Amino acid sequence: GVGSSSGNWHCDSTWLGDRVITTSTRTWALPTYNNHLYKQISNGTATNDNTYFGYSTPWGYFDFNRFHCHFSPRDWQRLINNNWGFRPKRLSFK
Amino acid sequence: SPLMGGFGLKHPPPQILIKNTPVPADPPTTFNQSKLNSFITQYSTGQVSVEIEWELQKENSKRWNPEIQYTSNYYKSTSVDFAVNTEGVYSEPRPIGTRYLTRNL
Repeated sequence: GVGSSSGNWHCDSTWLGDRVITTSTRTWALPTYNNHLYKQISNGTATNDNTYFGYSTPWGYFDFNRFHCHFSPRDWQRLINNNWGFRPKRLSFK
Repeated sequence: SPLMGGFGLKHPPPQILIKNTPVPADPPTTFNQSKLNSFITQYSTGQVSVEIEWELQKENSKRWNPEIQYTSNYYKSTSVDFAVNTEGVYSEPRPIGTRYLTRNL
C-alpha cells in the first residue's frame, strides 16, 4: 500500500553465546545512472598499465562489504577484545 | 556496604580455624597435676582449595563509541606486568579497579 510502511528500522547487535547478530538499516538514494543507457567505457594509451575496456550500466548496486557497515565501534571492541576469531554465517537483506 | 569496598554480608563466609593438635613430649613418670608445657615441636602443611561461583551482570549498552577497557601496556618492558621477575617474585604493579565500562545515570 501507498500509505503503509513496508518495513521497520532494524539497527541492532545481539550477542548470544558464540553468535553475534548485527543488523543495520540505512536510508539510500538511487539516482538514474547513465540516462538509463549502457555505455561502453575505455581507456587507451594513460599508460598501458591503466588501460581498460568495460561497460557502464544504468544499474546501482548495494554494497555492505565493510565491517563498519555492520559493527558499531563499541561492537567491534566487544568482538576484538574477547574473541580469538569470528566468521560470517548467514545474512538477510531487505 | 563495607567502607573499604566489597559486599556487606550479614552471614559472611565463616571463619575457618585451624590448629596443630598439641602432642606432649614425654610426661614425668610420677603424676603431676600441672598442665603439660613440654610439647613436641610440630607444624603442618597442606593444600587449601577455595572455589567461588560469581554471578555476572552483563553490560547491555547502546553506546556507539568504544568503551574504556583495562589493557596491558603494549610497549616493551624489563618484565611482564603481573608476572614473576628474574628472582621468582610475583608482583602486582598497579591496583586494578573494576569500573571501566559505562552506564547512564
